[PDB]
Amino acid sequence: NLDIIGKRIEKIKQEHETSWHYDQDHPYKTWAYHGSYETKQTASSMVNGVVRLLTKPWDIIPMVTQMAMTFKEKVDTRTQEPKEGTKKLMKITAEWLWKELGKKKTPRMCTREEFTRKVRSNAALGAIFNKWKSAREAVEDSGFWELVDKERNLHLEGKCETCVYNMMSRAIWYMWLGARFLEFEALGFLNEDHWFSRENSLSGVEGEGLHKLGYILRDVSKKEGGAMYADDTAGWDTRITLEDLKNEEMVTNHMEGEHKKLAEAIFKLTYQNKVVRVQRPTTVMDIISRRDQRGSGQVVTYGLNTFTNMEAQLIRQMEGEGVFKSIQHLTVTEEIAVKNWLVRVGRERLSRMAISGDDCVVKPLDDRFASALTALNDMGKVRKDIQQWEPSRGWNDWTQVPFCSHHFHELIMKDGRVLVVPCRNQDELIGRARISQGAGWSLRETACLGKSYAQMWSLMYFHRRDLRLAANAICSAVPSHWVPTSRTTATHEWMTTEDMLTVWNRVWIQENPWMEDKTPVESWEEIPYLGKREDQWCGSLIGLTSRATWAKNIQTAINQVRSLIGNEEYTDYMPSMKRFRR
Ligand SMILES: [Zn+2]
Ligand SMILES: [Zn+2]
Repeated sequence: NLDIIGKRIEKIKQEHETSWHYDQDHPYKTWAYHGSYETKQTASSMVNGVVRLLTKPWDIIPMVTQMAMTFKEKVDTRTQEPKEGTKKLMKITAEWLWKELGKKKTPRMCTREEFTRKVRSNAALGAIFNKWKSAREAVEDSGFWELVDKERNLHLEGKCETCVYNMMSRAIWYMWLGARFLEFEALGFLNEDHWFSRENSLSGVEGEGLHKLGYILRDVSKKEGGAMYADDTAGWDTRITLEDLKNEEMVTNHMEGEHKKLAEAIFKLTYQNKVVRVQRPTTVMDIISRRDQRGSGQVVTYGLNTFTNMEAQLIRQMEGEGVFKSIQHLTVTEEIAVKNWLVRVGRERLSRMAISGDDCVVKPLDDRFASALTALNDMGKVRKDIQQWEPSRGWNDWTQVPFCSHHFHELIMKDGRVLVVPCRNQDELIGRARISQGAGWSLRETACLGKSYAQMWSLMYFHRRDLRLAANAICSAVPSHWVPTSRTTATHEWMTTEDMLTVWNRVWIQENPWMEDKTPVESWEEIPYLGKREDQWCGSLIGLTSRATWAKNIQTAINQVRSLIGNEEYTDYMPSMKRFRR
């Protein structure tokens, strides 16, 4: 308690000693509340004008246009501690899982040099701006690294001063850039060294890319077993128990020297005890604390979510196979049985899953899994939009399963070769490309973001008639040599000035392990579309009058955007499609 958090709290109180007070009408029940001080301040969504001018039919589609307008009453909730039988299953499974992930990997510290390179190439690290302006600036100063050096030696002493969360179905907890360095130094290896790649973790998909997820779901479908289950959890981050945080900390058992101590300190001082500043309009700054729930950097959060999800789903599979009978207490021979299951079939049962953070697909041995709910509910991983004791509804067709906000189609090329392609409702794809994050964007920067969306559509969504046409239009409207950009950077093969047909061939043919015949595709016309009815089912405007006018008059929209940007070198990509090829 206050021995671990006091120092952080005391230090803040003293920077606002002119403002402190224990407000008696604080809303917190489940958070520990400490005090309050004086502040005043808030980045809403802006429209990308290049993308919107080239998608005019969508100006009248509420699903597109509403996306651009506009539970912190779930962050204030508590989870009960699991039963003793549940706690035993989780500790045995976690122990075994860290050993498996470790067999072919070596834990290691990430470097100033690696972190400095991350900020300089614009990753979304989720830090606060104060003493320096940007993230770039503070990285190029030595005073910073003294603050870092100071906090670091405090961590080795088992103490914390400056590692505080700032709060803001999402809630991003920004930390100061220094606190993010020390997290990245201790636990960056999980992401940097691909601990959750498919090859290493068997259930994981870290770094696989959207062009491989469909093929991975089809490979899971090839296994003998029951339906495919894809239950979402209601607010996963809010349901992470202190027992979860302690089984995650067992990765430190594979570490040594300084690393082991630095990683134990992140787990002990920042994760298993947390200090958070919240704004309350009633504008005060509330200093609250608690022990449980997820608050890490977004990237370490991904890896630990994947780990704990993999653990939860193996246990649900154990329950369906009848490996154990009660969660109240594990007998001694029930333990031996669980350990024996893990050693005997654990790796085969991991290969039956696809897991991305809080998101999962499981093809269990059979449909007993559907009603195996006691361990899952008792671990606090309660399923979204279904009654707590109602059996899961599984999918019988891999092409209908949802995963990472997508579904996957089987698409046969004119030469008989088989693509497995990602897809989602086209309104969602167009509404997102029409949004820019943050203010102060030049026309040039707005255009380069449009071009990033266009190249992603050509690579991932080429099979949607409206997106191949809009992607060609945007790339015709933006100067040919201008480089695609993004402010919060899966694998991103569309982020290049290389020719998109050359990239398409590399991604879908050359480097695609499910394609035996490596014959290159010579033109965009060899590359197929979904059937027209399927394209409509997934939101195409093909067949509407608005869409026909747009398509027919596309050169006029392209010319409007070229005139705004000015006298630059442009390419006409529209003749890459049959209907504009004269
Ligand atoms: Zn600290
Ligand atoms: Zn679709």
